[PDB]
Amino acid sequence: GGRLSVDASDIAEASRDFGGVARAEPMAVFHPRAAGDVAGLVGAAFRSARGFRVSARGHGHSISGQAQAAGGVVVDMSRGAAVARALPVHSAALGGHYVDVWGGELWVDVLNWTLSHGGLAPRSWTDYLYLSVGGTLSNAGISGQAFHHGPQISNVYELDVVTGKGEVVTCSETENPDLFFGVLGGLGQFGIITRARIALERAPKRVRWIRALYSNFSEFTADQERLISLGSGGGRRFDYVEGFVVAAEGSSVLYCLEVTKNYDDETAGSVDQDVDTLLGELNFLPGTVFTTDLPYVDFLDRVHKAELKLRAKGMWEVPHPWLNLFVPASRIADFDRGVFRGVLGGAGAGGPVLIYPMNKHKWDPRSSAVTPDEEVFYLVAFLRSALPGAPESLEALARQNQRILDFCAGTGIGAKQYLPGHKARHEWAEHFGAARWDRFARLKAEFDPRAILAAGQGIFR
Ligand SMILES: *Cc1cc2c(cc1C)nc1c(=O)[nH]c(=O)nc-1n2C[C@H](O)[C@H](O)[C@H](O)COP(=O)(O)OP(=O)(O)OC[C@H]1O[C@@H](n2cnc3c(N)ncnc32)[C@H](O)[C@@H]1O
Ligand SMILES: NC(=O)c1ccc(OC(F)(F)F)cc1NC(=O)Nc1cc(Cl)cc(Cl)c1
Repeated sequence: GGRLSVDASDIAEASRDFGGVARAEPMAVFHPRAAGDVAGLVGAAFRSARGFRVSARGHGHSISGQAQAAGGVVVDMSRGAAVARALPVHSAALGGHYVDVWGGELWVDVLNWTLSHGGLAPRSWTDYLYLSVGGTLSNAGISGQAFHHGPQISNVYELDVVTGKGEVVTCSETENPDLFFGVLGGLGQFGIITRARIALERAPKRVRWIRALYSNFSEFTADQERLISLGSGGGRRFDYVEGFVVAAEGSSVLYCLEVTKNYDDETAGSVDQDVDTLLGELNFLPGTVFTTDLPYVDFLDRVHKAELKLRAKGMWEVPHPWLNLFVPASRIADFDRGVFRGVLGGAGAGGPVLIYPMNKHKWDPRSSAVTPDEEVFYLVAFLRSALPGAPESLEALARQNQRILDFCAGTGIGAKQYLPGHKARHEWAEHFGAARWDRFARLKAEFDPRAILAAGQGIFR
């Protein structure tokens, strides 16, 4: 059903990622038509003498070759129009809607499909929609909704997985749960997601998108932490909570609180009051509230608009040495002094520095995802890009990232890397901890004994 390609453009694409650093080339690119084709190719790798590497590629948004299969085969999971798509379904047993999507589908295409078929949409997002479903579900998938709905791995009912033995398995909390929870946040280690059954809600029509400035980090974090505790026994709450660190030019640094209030035709009459009520309880700098009103799709697609402006300036295809950390809330204050003011004090081509807290209880502890041992933790995202055609810019950013990691290590901050870029066995053991490493290695022994899948992650050999 599927086809092997040796087209130089296909090989070049499969040999690179958004990070722009790791460049391991495969022998060929496989374009599947359906799940059985993926099963066939993985089956052949498993049965082969050498046991060649097989990695699925979503949209290639990896930072450090996580989707590369050195001298093996990259499965181009991007099918898209040609194949039939499942319509959203309502279930009286689940008390809501779901949709079956191909593992290679992009979230932007999923959104467009569910909106045009019942005005439905997933409840938990990423900031960027040009990512595959299989790709984000292999990590966590987080944005401003995760504090309330949990990550995208907490909003999936079932999967079809092609294991490292080329077997197709349907799994959920009730059927083959070890494979289901193993795959979720599993870094592609136990199989290729060919189908994901995504939870849906009735989509809002519009968004009231707010930004407010803070000079005091203690007031900023206290407000972020109070906002993510809202929504217990009904109660007024924002639908999205993010934040970012800003340089004063163009205190020494400012913190931007970013919130949204989702609304439709029924709630349009109470949106202005709900926003004013929630904002009154906050301690942002007076006269720094910036408001926008726009369609739900336009809000969710905001980062794609930033991308088009970057492509127009030749600033998109540059190295992206992006570092993502999960920081226990008990150590966030020290993080500001030492990193935002310390390491970063005094940015290459520039880029955002995201910061926002999440609730651990919205993350299922049975999944493979690694979070800090604290109820409240922050994502701290260093999304700074190198200058185009300037290798020294990438080196300076890489030294800054190592200084941030050294700062966390040296002060005993129990931070965990999100999209971990570890490569040494002792680094992976430390990342997971004894209990989780033991569950991870056992799942690997069972579902990918020859370590065929997602070898670019550099965990097993
Ligand atoms: C580039 C980027 C990434 C990004 C983002 C914005 C941009 C500009 N915003 C994010 C956000 O707000 N929140 C978040 O949680 N992540 C965000 N990211 C990072 C993104 O999630 C990751 O890059 C992730 O890898 C998904 O991207 P993509 O779909 O392109 O996947 P990949 O890089 O090719 O593959 C990643 C790993 O997973 C394995 N893989 C790929 N597809 C599958 C399937 N179907 N089944 C199993 N494993 C799969 C790859 O082999 C690799 O190990
Ligand atoms: N405001 C944003 O949100 C954003 C803006 C610009 C942008 O720069 C780009 F235009 F170049 F794309 C990227 C953004 N956001 C993310 O990229 N978010 C993210 C990325 C990873 Cl790798 C992990 C996690 Cl958790 C979040």
